[PDB]
Amino acid sequence: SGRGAPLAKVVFRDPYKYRLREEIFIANEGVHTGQFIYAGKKASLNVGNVLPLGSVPEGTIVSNVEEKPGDRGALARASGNYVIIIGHNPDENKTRVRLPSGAKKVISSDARGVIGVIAGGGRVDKPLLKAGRAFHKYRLKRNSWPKTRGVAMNPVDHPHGGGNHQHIGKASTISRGAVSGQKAGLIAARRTGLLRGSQKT
Amino acid sequence: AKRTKKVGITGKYGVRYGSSLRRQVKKLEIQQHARYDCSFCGKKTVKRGAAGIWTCSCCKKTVAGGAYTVSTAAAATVRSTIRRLREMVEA
Amino acid sequence: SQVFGVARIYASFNDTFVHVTDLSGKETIARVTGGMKVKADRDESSPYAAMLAAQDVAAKCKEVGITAVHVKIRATGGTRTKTPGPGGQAALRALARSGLRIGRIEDVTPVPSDSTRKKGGRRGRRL
Amino acid sequence: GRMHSAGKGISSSAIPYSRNAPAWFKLSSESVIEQIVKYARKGLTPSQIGVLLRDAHGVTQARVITGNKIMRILKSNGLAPEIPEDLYYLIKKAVSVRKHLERNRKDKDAKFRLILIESRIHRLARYYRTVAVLPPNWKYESATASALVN
Amino acid sequence: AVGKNKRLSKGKVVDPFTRKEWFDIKAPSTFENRNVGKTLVNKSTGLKSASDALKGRVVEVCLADLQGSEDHSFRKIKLRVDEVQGKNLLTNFHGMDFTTDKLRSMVRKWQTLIEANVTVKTSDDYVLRIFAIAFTRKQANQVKRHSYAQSSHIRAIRKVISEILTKEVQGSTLAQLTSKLIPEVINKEIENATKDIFPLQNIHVRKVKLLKQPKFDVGALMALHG
Amino acid sequence: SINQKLALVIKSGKYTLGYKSTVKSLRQGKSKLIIIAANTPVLRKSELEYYAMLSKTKVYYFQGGNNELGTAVGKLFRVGVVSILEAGDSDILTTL
Amino acid sequence: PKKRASNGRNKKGRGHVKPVRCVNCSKSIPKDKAIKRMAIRNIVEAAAVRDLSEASVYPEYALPKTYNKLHYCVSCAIHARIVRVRSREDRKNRAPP
Amino acid sequence: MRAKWRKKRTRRLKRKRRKVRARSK
RNA sequence: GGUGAAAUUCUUGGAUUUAUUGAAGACUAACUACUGCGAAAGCAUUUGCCAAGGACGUUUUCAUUAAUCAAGAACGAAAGUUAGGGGAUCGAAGAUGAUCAGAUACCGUCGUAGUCUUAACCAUAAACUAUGCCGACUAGGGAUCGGGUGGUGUUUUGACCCACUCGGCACCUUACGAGAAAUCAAAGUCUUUGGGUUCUGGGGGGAGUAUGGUCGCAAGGCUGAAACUUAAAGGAAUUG
Repeated sequence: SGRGAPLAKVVFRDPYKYRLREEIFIANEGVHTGQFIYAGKKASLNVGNVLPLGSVPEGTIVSNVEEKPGDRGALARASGNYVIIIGHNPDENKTRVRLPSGAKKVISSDARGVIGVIAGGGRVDKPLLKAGRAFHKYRLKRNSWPKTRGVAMNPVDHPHGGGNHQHIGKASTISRGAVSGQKAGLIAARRTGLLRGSQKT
Repeated sequence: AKRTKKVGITGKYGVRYGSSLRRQVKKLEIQQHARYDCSFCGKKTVKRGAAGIWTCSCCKKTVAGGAYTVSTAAAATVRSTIRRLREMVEA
Repeated sequence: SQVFGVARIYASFNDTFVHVTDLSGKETIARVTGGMKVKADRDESSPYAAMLAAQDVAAKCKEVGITAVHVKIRATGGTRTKTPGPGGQAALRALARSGLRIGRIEDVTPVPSDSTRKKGGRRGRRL
Repeated sequence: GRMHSAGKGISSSAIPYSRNAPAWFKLSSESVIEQIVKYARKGLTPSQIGVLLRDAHGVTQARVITGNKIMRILKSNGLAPEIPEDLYYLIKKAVSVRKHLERNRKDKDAKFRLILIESRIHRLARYYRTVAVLPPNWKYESATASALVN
Repeated sequence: AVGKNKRLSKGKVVDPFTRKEWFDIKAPSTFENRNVGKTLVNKSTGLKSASDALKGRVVEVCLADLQGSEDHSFRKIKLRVDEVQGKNLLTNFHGMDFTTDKLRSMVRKWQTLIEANVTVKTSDDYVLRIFAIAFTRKQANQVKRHSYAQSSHIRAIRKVISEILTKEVQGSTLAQLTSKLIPEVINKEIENATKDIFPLQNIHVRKVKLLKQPKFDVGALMALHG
Repeated sequence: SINQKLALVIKSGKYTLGYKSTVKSLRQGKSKLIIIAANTPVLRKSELEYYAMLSKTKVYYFQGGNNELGTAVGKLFRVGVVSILEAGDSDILTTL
Repeated sequence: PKKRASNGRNKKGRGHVKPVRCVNCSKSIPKDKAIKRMAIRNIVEAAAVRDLSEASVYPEYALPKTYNKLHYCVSCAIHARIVRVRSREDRKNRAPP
Repeated sequence: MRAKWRKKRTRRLKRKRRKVRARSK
């Protein structure tokens, strides 16, 4: 509930006492029931396996990458999202990766990850026709819907409120030194307007 | 007989919601209520449960996949790539 | 016996560069162009301006300790002309007549395989 | 010229003026029928029987030695195919192009080629329904043609 | 122009060559001539070093100068400074390429052009890309005015060239490959095998360039300089 | 082409399609060859192999699924394993 | 009326010919229609040959050559005197000068 | 006037007759 | 830097130029031709996989199954549209510097949509050979692409060389012939008018416009008049 991507319950075997230990994963596409999942430093390069980032070639596509070795998953956990692997730095024990947002990072080679692309992709390309379908979406997320506009309020409630017309009256762009109660609008905006051109990332 | 000429499944939504948004929804609903192949047993009995969960009644097997189809174009590319890298690096 | 450097001559229309470097190419020794010997823009590509410039790099090179140089003649290249400008031959002539020995000569314009698009449009410069 | 192209080649065989068996042929006519029947017993089509019999044995052509055409010998013995042999090969080639298109949906030339082949299939099956070798109402349906060949 | 400078600065002298010195370049031992030239650098101040600037600058030479004959004057060699020893530098093989003039003269029209490139790793863990070129030649007593080749011919020629190149590059070290390029041996290999397919002229190894290098081991380098 | 050899066996010789008919054939020693679909599950494929080890019969792995093996034998339904009992006029047993 | 039997180009048995760009005015003209010449010249011009030989640090150094192939559109071919208007009978001639 | 630009003018004219008439319809 | 010459612009806070290194997108030079393939639009780096095709060879098989087509359908440059991705170059719009009587143009520098890919629309062009398709016949000469036959030709049947043949892309000479001519081996075998067949035109404008349909999200595509006006518009050559 509340999570776009499906989960997968993989059950490993306790290596120090006689019992089973079930773990909750986030499924990657193609992972079906009954599949064997191998996790370690010497696992194969197949979809569903957990390998360190330094044990895969360039161009590998991974998911649920931990940003320090042992966090248990940080970086690609939404639906349809993945992480690309650009290069290796043997002399510093680091690996360069591309994140969903388009940013580059350097993280330890011992950081783990799962191979593939998170399941349940294409979710946000089907419209929500009705206010009812947004009502039930956030009913299992949290209390953030409906949203009232600041400019439809009185000045006692929001910085934007008030006036014989609905208008702001001051620039919507707000400084990063602003205090609580002032940050409403575009906080620390580097630009504004319709985005024309190349991203220039 | 052909009951609707172009509204098809989306006819339930009435005159509501504009034509562009009803064409868009029609494309994906037809994908999520179809039946696919269970490659493990050849039968065409793969339906959708929740989003991303594809179930077949014959085997009681479930396969993770897209929100509206079994396989997306992005996953397939990764599948072929991994076959190439694995079959290229094991040398 | 002979101390060798390299002389790069960029003979373009609208200007000409004459500058010498070490054999490795990381340290420059003397640079002087045609635009620091004339007072009108249309003359920056003339043989005379290139000739005066080459005599200055000949001056500085001798006083740094060089007695011979290879030659690398270039034009703009790429999507541009790919033909030597007017001042290339004057510069090479001037270096020789300044008592600075000459080794190998080579043309190093960047030829683009097949390239990005060329400016001017589909109908070209209508003039 | 060609039915579905601009080719105008004139290549073809030229059978001898003489309708009599060559003087150097000695093995009997009934012996040759034994070759035909045992070859069809292992699947070879009428065209293949003749080739294998021309460049391994001396049979210039069955019509001159045995007295009947290869096909007419086969049907008398009961080896006649279910559908004529030239139709069988046009269908077999339509199955291959269709199977190729299911995988490559951007192959706009294989689509066009498939239109030409299926057009040849219909023009020919009509000839066969008139002379009553195929039963009337025989129809080449794409979804089911795979069964016919195999 | 002289007097067209608008503003010198965005706001409102020491002679450089009084603080430099000359080092002496040394080639690897695979070549006969060990001296190639000299080069400059600023002297080692307290906060900077000469070594950190002398490393990695590449010097382009001619194999004719390193072998003593100007018949070998259409190839070029590149060398990379790997270690600074006193006042003289020590360099190592880096690549090889034809001169622009030589390559263009080979490409005349009325003849097909065959190329082949192979990526192989030598026995001492270098990675190389070797390029090859060839042409087809008008035969004696030929009346036809052009000497083209069918694509069936070109594909076979490109298969033979690739395999001789892989064979001759792997199984040998980078120094051995260098000593093997000088006599132009590989050309004779290619033609002796391609002769039965189509007569060719101007078989050459156009260029060789390094893609990766193994972990530096000083002792290995000294073997080519002692 | 394997398919052309299958067709001649179906027309001339005799065969048994389906899993349960195959195990009965192997047990009685009748089987001459068995042909397994590519996507027969791993457990069942193993069970067929062990039987064939005891009866000393050959195993050929077809390059296709149930649907493809069925159309190869010319049946509109899907066949997962076929066992040859008499070769008829085909050279399947002594070839491949 | 029809002026040339080749339509001013060299396309027969071909639908399309990809284009190139003129070297003077930067305009696209199909490859088979463009006027094409080869300009090969010693790198060191004739008047400078003596000085360079006297300056060479070698004996018997062969002068390198520069090669390039030039494409002109019709407008820039007429102007640069590469081709010139030609009479009726004299248009059919193919043999170079 | 050039045949090409006459075609363009007529097209821009029709586009406007197509929207003035849409007021009544 | 830029031009015929210049100005805007960038530059002592180091531009232009030199070296080493890396990222991204596009493109596929020279070889490249009176050469190749495809129904046309079109197609040029290496290799693997999938299916397809012409010509040639054939003492293989069927035996008239054929030719051309109203309606109907597949593909269909560029620009254009809808949604993701990519976005290096060039660049409708836009902004600027200069010329000019004006310059909201040509020239110089920026620059969004576009350019490229996936999914889906459009259905257009000087989409030209301004030349419909199938068949037979009629003049001379050489060069070239594929296949086949003869020459144990010659170099060391692969490459060439000579003769012949079939199928192509074309080319040179000529007029028995055609044409108003320009020209044409088809545009010939048509007043000595008949091999089979499909499509279109009837002086120039109004007009590919109005209106009615039908297709398209839109731009628009296909079908397509009338009143009125007018003695000329037009094709190829000749002398100025």
